Amino acid sequence: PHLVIEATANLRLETSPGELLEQANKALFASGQFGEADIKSRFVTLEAYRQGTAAVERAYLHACLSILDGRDIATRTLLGASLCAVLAEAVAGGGEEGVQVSVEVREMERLSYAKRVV
Amino acid sequence: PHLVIEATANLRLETSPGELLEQANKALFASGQFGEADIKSRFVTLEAYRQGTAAVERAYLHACLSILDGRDIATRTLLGASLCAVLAEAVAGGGEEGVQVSVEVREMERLSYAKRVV
Amino acid sequence: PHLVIEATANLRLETSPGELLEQANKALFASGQFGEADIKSRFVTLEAYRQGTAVERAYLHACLSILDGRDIATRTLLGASLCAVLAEAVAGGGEEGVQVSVEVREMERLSYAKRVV
Amino acid sequence: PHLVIEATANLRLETSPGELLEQANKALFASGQFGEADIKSRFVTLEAYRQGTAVERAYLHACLSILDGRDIATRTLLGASLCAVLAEAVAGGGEEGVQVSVEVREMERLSYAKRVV
Amino acid sequence: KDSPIIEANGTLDELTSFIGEAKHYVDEEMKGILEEIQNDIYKIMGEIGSKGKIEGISEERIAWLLKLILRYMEMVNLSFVLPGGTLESAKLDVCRTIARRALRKVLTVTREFGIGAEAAAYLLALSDLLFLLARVIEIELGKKLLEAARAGQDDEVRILMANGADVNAHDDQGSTPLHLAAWIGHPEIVEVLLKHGADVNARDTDGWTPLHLAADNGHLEIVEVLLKYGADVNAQDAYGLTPLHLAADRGHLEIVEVLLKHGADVNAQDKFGKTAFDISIDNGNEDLAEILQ
Amino acid sequence: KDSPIIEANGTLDELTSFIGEAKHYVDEEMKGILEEIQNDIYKIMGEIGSKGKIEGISEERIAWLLKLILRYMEMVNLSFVLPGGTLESAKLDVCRTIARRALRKVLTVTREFGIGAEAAAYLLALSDLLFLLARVIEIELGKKLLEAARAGQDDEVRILMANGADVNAHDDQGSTPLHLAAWIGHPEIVEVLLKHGADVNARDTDGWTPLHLAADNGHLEIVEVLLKYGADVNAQDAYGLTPLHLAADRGHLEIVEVLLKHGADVNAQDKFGKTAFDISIDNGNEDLAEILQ
Repeated sequence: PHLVIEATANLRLETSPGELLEQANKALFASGQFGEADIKSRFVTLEAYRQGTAAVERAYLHACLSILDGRDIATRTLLGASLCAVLAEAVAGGGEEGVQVSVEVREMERLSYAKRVV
Repeated sequence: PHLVIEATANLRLETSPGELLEQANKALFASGQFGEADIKSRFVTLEAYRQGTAAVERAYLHACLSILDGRDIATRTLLGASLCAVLAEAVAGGGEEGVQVSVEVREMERLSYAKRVV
Repeated sequence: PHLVIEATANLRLETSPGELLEQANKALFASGQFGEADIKSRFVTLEAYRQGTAVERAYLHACLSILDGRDIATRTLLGASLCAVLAEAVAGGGEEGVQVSVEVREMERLSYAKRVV
Repeated sequence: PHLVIEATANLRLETSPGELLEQANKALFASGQFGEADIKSRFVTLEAYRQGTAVERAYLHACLSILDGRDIATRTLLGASLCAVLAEAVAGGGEEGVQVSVEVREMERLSYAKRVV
Repeated sequence: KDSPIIEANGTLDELTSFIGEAKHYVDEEMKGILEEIQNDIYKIMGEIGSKGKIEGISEERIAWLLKLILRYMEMVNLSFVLPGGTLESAKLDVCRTIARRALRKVLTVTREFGIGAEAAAYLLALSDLLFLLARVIEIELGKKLLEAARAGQDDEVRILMANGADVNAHDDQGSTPLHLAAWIGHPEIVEVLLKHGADVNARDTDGWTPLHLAADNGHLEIVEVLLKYGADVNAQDAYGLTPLHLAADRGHLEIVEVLLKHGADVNAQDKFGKTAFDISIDNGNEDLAEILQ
Repeated sequence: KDSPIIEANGTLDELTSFIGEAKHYVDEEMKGILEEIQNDIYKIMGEIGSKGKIEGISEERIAWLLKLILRYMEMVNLSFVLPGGTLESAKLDVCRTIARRALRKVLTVTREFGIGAEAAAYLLALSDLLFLLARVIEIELGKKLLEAARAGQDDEVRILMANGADVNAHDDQGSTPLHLAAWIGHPEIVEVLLKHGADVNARDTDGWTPLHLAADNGHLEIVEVLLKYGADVNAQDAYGLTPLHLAADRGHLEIVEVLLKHGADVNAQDKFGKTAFDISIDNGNEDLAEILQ
């Protein structure tokens, strides 16, 4: 699976981007759904961003988990909640108000999926 | 909702990335579909890019709007058209020809979607 | 079509990201599924990444986004085509084999917006 | 497969029952439907029999039992094939023409039991 | 034994049978390629017939097709043409259409059973390769007809077109078998090509028609023939020259006479400003100047 | 006029056309057989098109196929082969696959209309007969290539192989066209067969390769060629003899020299315990014993 975590530049974490990615990968592996070596995650800092239309400064954290199709709703729902726990705990602050943390889980088409090892 | 705007480095805008994101958020809020504080957008400049295979200088501008499912085709279509108009106006030029401006609108699975507030 | 290629910073290519994008666009155009001028790709180097939890590891993943209307054979062939091109472009990275993968997804045509400025 | 051949005692054969069974097994194997070692046939002479109610009459009938999974053409062809072998094996018997017939039936595969001792 | 499975296998069986025929009309390279394809088709049938229980063709087989496609793709530079330009290419076009029917059957199985997607992609790539192979064959007969015309072999020329070679094929320089006969000086070849639809006014990369070639090189008999079949006596090349300006400058008076009889304009100016008459004057050719005025 | 009926008839009609083509590529016997089949297919269409109102083929027609099948079945002794080994057999493989498509259509009609079961059995047997007939043709081209090699005709062998003959076909004795060229003594042939893929180390029923044959029969030129294309200079037959043991025992010194230069082991023992050197000693051959030690 592939996980992307995006945070606003003004968002303060309790840990490094690397530690968050490691914790996220552990949370994913602990599901029993994934092989350890197959979990690929990356973290991006957002420098050009806007939340809403008001002048208030805001911070946010968003992730999307990409998996091959075949898992049910409870699994996808639990994976989302699981990552949210990991992400939310890593947030120290940022902006003038509470930080929104969200996770999507989406499915890739298995049939058209291509993979090689080099 | 989440909006991503990607522009080639050789693409010239009439306004700053910030102004475009603000205008984009206003365009989304004006739809009546969204809470003001929930609209989260970011802008990315692309440094490594190619359009086509011909040795011609080209610039492009693309956005993808991600929303939770539940809106009809007219709404998604209008949202796309709305953003494309905003983005198109912000384009000054780039490359040796016309600049392609496009917008995708996609739906996120509501049932598996997870959110936290820190 | 919109193609995004993401590689770990520790991943070594045989060619430059630019050359890879050109090859990818050629692979797409050679499918006969696309207009030449419409094929838009970008490449990104990942600086903050982890693979697994235990190790020096590199990876390469691409996502091809197309308007809906193509069948399974077409999407499957497009994925395999790109994966072959990308896989061959990998010179190394990490202390073990490099995973190279491609996904193909469809965009909703009806809500799709486009203009040329 | 299991093939049974029953003939009236007054029925005259061109060859011995043994030859008939070997030819029958070859005819079955030639279908390409069966393993050589799988084909089991036996021949029986009927000593107590009547045909009709009015006469010296002979008859020859076989029943082929196979596991289900074959189509109509296969079962039909197997029957016709066996009838050809069987018909040619008849030299006479009774005071009239000899009826030669073959039925093909299917055994339920799921409940079928087999071992080799 | 669900019908989609049986029909897919049956159609693939039909496909490899036609391929088995086609490989007897192709060269050694294509023959070997088709045999590997027959092996892949068999491999695919193993997967389909077993409902995905048996592994089918590998991604390397798809890439194998793609490499061949990339090779032959750069050899093909299509206008639209009708299937079966040559007897040999017809065999491949037939295989192509069967392969497409095979694809539809296998794709149906994939949609209903969730297996064979790689095989379907393979068959899709196969159809593309088969298309190219047919076109390459037609291009190659084209090149052999060009060779015949350049060599001056009147029988080869008739034979090549009888077997499907395009009389309007052209080399990298834009010259068709008709330009080649006009330049070299083989009237019999010029004639049979015109007879079977060669474009008497085709332009090469220098803007020249077969008439410019014949007029410039003193080929009087060919000039007459080209005009009979509708050559544009006043066709201008890239620089504005007509076959008359070329015949004039070379001093080919008998050709000048023929050109003028068919409406050649002695007063036409090229892009430099020179007319055929002014040229006879610049070269000091008193007799030509008499013919051109 | 229900579709299953129309499609069954149309497909059988399509089948007859391919048969009509194929019978122009076969000998008089198979031609006559195919014509009888065309009549049967027409007879079958009569039954289907009339929904069983018109009688179809009789049981004698099914038996008629079966007799031909039994005859040709003993001529066919399959490894797996690709469809269309020869141009001629390809034509029948095409008819075979079409016949199977015809069968599927008729089976559909039978299930829905309750008619044509005998016709379906006939068509099933037909596809089996067509398979065999195609294989027999390939076997026969095989046999003609064996003859060509035995005769020593370099043109025949190229022609037979060009038309699809199996370069590795063999006779009842296991000898391939390559063994025949090595045994008879035609250097031109042993070379062209190797060139077209003959297995240089194929074994006949005595365990012999073409090199064993050449070494034993004094064919010096043949030995040189076989080794160049990868013959196993130390291959042992059923009795443990190498080509060196055979050349030594026959006193063929020039061959012994060639074999030794390519790594033949003079100290190898056959199953009796004899080495090539000990043999030169047993025969009192002072010159052979020298080259072997």
